[PDB]
Amino acid sequence: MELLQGKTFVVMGVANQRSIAWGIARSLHNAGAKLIFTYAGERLERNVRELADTLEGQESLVLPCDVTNDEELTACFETIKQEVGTIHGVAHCIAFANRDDLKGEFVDTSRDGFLLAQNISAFSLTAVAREAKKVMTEGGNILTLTYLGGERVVKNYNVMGVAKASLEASVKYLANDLGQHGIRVNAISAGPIRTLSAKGVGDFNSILREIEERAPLRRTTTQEEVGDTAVFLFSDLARGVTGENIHVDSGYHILG
Amino acid sequence: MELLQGKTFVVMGVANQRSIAWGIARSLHNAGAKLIFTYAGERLERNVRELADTLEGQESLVLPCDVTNDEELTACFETIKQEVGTIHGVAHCIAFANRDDLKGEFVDTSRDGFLLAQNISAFSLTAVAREAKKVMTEGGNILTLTYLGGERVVKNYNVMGVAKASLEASVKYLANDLGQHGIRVNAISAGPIRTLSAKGVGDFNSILREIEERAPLRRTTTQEEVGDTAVFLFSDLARGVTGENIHVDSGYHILG
Amino acid sequence: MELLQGKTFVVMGVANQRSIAWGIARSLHNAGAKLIFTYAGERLERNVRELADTLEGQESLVLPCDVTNDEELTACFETIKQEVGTIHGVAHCIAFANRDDLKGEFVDTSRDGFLLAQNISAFSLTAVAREAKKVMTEGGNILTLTYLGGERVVKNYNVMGVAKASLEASVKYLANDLGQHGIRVNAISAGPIRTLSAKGVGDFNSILREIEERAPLRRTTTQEEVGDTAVFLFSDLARGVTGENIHVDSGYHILG
Amino acid sequence: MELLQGKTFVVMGVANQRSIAWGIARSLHNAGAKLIFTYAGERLERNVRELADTLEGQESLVLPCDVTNDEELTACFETIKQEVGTIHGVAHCIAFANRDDLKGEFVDTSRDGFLLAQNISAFSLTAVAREAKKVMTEGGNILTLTYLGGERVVKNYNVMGVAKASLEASVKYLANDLGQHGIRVNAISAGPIRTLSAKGVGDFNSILREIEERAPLRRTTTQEEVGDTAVFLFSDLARGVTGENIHVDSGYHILG
Ligand SMILES: NC(=O)c1ccc[n+]([C@@H]2O[C@H](COP(=O)([O-])OP(=O)(O)OC[C@H]3O[C@@H](n4cnc5c(N)ncnc54)[C@H](O)[C@@H]3O)[C@@H](O)[C@H]2O)c1
Ligand SMILES: NC(=O)c1ccc[n+]([C@@H]2O[C@H](COP(=O)([O-])OP(=O)(O)OC[C@H]3O[C@@H](n4cnc5c(N)ncnc54)[C@H](O)[C@@H]3O)[C@@H](O)[C@H]2O)c1
Ligand SMILES: NC(=O)c1ccc[n+]([C@@H]2O[C@H](COP(=O)([O-])OP(=O)(O)OC[C@H]3O[C@@H](n4cnc5c(N)ncnc54)[C@H](O)[C@@H]3O)[C@@H](O)[C@H]2O)c1
Ligand SMILES: NC(=O)c1ccc[n+]([C@@H]2O[C@H](COP(=O)([O-])OP(=O)(O)OC[C@H]3O[C@@H](n4cnc5c(N)ncnc54)[C@H](O)[C@@H]3O)[C@@H](O)[C@H]2O)c1
Ligand SMILES: Oc1cc(Cl)ccc1Oc1ccc(Cl)cc1Cl
Ligand SMILES: Oc1cc(Cl)ccc1Oc1ccc(Cl)cc1Cl
Ligand SMILES: Oc1cc(Cl)ccc1Oc1ccc(Cl)cc1Cl
Ligand SMILES: Oc1cc(Cl)ccc1Oc1ccc(Cl)cc1Cl
Repeated sequence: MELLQGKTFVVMGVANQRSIAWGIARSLHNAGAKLIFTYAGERLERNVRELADTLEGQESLVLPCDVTNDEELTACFETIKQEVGTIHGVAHCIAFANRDDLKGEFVDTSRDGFLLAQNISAFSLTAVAREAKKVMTEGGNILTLTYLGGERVVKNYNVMGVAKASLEASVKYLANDLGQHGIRVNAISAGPIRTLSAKGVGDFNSILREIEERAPLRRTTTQEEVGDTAVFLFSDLARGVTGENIHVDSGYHILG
Repeated sequence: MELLQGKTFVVMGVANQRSIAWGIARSLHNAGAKLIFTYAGERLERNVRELADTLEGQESLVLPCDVTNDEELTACFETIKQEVGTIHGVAHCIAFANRDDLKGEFVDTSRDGFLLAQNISAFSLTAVAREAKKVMTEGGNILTLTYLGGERVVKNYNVMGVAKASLEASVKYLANDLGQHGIRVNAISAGPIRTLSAKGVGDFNSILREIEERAPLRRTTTQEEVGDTAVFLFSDLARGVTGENIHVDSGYHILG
Repeated sequence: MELLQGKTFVVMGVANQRSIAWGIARSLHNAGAKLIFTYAGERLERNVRELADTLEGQESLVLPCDVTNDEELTACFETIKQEVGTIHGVAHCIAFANRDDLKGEFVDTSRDGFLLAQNISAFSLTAVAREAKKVMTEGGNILTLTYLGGERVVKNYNVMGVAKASLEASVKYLANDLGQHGIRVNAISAGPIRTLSAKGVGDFNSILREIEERAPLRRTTTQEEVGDTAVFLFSDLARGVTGENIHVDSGYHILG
Repeated sequence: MELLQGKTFVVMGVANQRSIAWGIARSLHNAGAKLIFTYAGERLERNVRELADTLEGQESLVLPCDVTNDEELTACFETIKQEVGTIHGVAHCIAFANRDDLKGEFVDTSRDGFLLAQNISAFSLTAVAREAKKVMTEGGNILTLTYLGGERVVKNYNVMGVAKASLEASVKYLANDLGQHGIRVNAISAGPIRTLSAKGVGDFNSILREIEERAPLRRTTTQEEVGDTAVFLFSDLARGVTGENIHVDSGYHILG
């Protein structure tokens, strides 16, 4: 509860209280971290500011950052650098795909939808790392969130599965790049969690019940389980760990 | 010598006599197949045509097909359908990334370069499969070519490594989609081979020397070794094999 | 039907007409190979000789070979050397574990049952390779059979899953050893097939139904599909392929 | 710091203060854990008793446990049960192979050397878990240590690589078994560290220099980096993590 004392992290991707990013924010806060939040656009600004305010302590900086927009991304981290001076990591909790691509067969994925999913769900990690690198003057960790669907075929995940494969490969190439600067890059592969974006995946309740039935720990995962693993990865306990993908999924990933 | 007797395959991605696609074409021809060739633009028409000419026992069908162009892709396979009625598979031997992206550090990859590499090197397999599906009425195999860099970090591969991870995930999701229609989808992961596109990968002679020194078979791969593995995957011998990635790389992939 | 003309292979592990080894033998024969058969003990001798006699041509050499017995393993391959002088490959189709260890929880596996499974199902590949190397003076391929349960957790497989992990790792270390001598080592990972040994695995009809319902090709594998992939791996077509594990499982391995 | 307050762990495999198990013991101690130690035989008893003394005083429970000896192993955990009643985890840091089997080509591995390596380095995890299960009534975590050589071919590791493949598969099958009882099972894959047993692996200085040059973090790993990841896996922070293999190896595992 003082593992992250004296450290500041940027948390990207809070949309509401069910967001995995908000679970991460709570765990980081509870471990003593100061937090900077970024939100996608005006629609979500008050949700994020209100949640940030429920944390006790100094008021958290809350900034707009649409990761499809290089100008805004650059400006966002320039502001951060000037206002706080040093950060020790970034939690990248961002993905998007068109729902029409998610519903159809994968072979019917639109070109524009494929590239949009790649842009937001995979390339944005690299765009973010490029700007974050400048502010992580003492090193630290960059974290992203992935899903089993990026490693193997899971139903109704389709275009997002292929985007997560890009993301997981990006984690490795970024780790190899940034390690010499003392920056680690890792992923958490979370099991299914009911979030705002989970509605894009078909019959989510069958999926949850399947986890309960078959996963080794016989229960579904929580935002807090993901956040507590994020606490480890952002801490000095994980200083030897980079380019890794830790499954926080009740062991489901081992099943064949 | 007769494994592919009576079957016709579309080979995409011949550019010159060193192209892996040309090794695949020659092997398929040696196993009794008839071949159709597509070429990327006007600058390649004559060369692809000259090579296609040297296949005895058949006349040439050689068509323009820019896989970024949906109207042309659709028209190309409609022409194929009208000319031969049924094909039994497609060899997708196509990739591209900007030189400046391949030379820099991965973290400095441009957004447009990333999406361009994804479009041409990964999404195009899906775009091709969607059209090929219409002409593969007796089932068959769709093959693509990948590289170890899509699985693990290899030097000077960067944005292409991430595009190959995307391509390999696509192979799996497409296999899952098309299998019910009797269409298999597989990759060959080739070891380094001196081709036109190898010029964009830096220090290639030393990469080859590394294979020679360290690979289990103590030698570099050839276009013909890849071609002969394609013969298998396109044949009835591989009718139980789909969603697979066969390394044709002198064993190098097993090394830690 | 001439891929393997002029070549001689030792097929180990035929027990009856449903044995995967017998699928492999029929495919290799149809491809022009001469064959040598080994059998586990006196109880199987009749079956194996009867099956071998159904092959057109000169009656195949048939020899006892308990792979737990180093004296007999050595004598067997010395007899092979005196009878045919040179062989071009070996199909290792051998496994065993106590049926109590397959039933109970894996954590209740007995020490002697664990070591017995390792001895027969994993180490025997290496013991066989060491003798085969003496007779494979022109190079060739050594093949073994594995199962998805060596990679991920499959129900009831337990101690055999751990032995297959050991087997798959042995394939890689042997490939690295023997490649410099022109010897390739590969595995086929077969999907579930009703054989004599499949009686040891619980609810087998249920397993086959799941494959039929969920596998990309919507059907279960056959001994012939495995045999035809073995033809590839034993042929010159696969001369660039070593340390590989080819799944012949209707694509099931890709599912998450 | 208080992550493990009020919890007791069994540390197996301390030989001297360079032992990875000793790095683990120190980290657990610093996180507030109470520790029980086991030693292999009388040759190492003094080392282990004295090191245990520095952390726990002369109170400490220090017990003989040759993991090849089922009587002694059972007696060990029976003593733990009636001395402390409940434990919350076990660190299994035990491996052995004959030095001859580590130098010769893998194909020359002796049968009894192979089974010996499997017995001590892989089956012991299962035999330990079967006893630990009885005293882990509040749940917890079982940890083992593995090496990249269990996944891919690393030079001069041979029979131990195959034993680590078995160990890693055992982690998965054990996790699937014990999860329903609230017990997690995980591995740490450590990078090369100069320990007592590292002498078994040839030209170790060369291996270390390789890591320093090429690993993403450009430095070799330490016992403390491993211990601190162990603290995470034994803590409530990792309650969603089971059947996982975390590489603590400066990122080296991502490289191809
Ligand atoms: N929910 C699950 O079961 C699950 C499982 C595994 C991984 N994940 C991953 O976790 C991450 C967070 O998703 P979630 O489930 O918490 O849902 P969510 O809807 O709460 O979070 C998605 C976030 O992405 C943001 N985003 C989308 N487009 C953006 C853009 N252009 N610029 C900036 N931000 C943008 C949204 O504003 C939102 O905050 C995603 O990467 C998701 O794929 C989720
Ligand atoms: N050369 C190697 O060492 C190696 C190793 C592994 C994989 N590969 C892969 O093999 C495949 C073939 O590459 P190669 O080495 O034979 O090189 P190459 O340059 O001969 O072939 C690449 C082909 O892609 C085509 N292409 C590019 N953009 C296209 C577009 N818009 N539409 C249609 N075609 C387009 C080019 O015209 C060319 O024919 C690629 O996927 C490559 O990544 C190559
Ligand atoms: N049947 C399947 O669905 C399936 C799937 C994947 C892999 N496999 C593997 O295929 C291989 C062949 O099994 P199968 O299904 O054909 O069954 P099977 O019972 O027909 O063959 C197993 C063979 O192993 C032999 N064997 C056992 N102990 C031996 C010893 N001490 N010395 C020599 N030979 C010995 C038996 O005599 C028999 O010939 C095994 O490795 C098995 O694990 C089977
Ligand atoms: N040193 C490294 O670079 C490295 C890297 C990755 C993994 N590992 C693994 O870490 C673990 C600890 O090894 P280490 O490097 O600390 O060396 P070490 O020599 O300090 O520890 C190995 C321990 O195994 C014990 N052991 C051997 N046979 C035993 C038996 N019959 N019963 C009980 N205990 C027995 C020894 O007594 C010793 O305490 C091993 O599993 C090793 O394979 C080591
Ligand atoms: O990756 C996810 C995986 C699961 Cl099981 C549930 C939700 C996920 O998150 C998303 C899914 C689809 C879209 Cl459009 C956007 C996001 Cl954030
Ligand atoms: O994938 C490849 C791998 C290697 Cl080792 C060599 C060449 C390869 O092929 C390409 C590399 C870069 C670009 Cl721009 C396009 C292609 Cl086709
Ligand atoms: O590996 C196998 C996998 C499957 Cl699905 C079915 C049978 C298999 O083969 C065996 C299973 C158990 C034992 Cl005792 C011995 C063998 Cl040969
Ligand atoms: O697994 C290891 C990996 C490395 Cl790089 C170094 C030492 C290791 O540990 C061992 C190696 C050989 C033997 Cl005989 C026993 C053990 Cl404990």
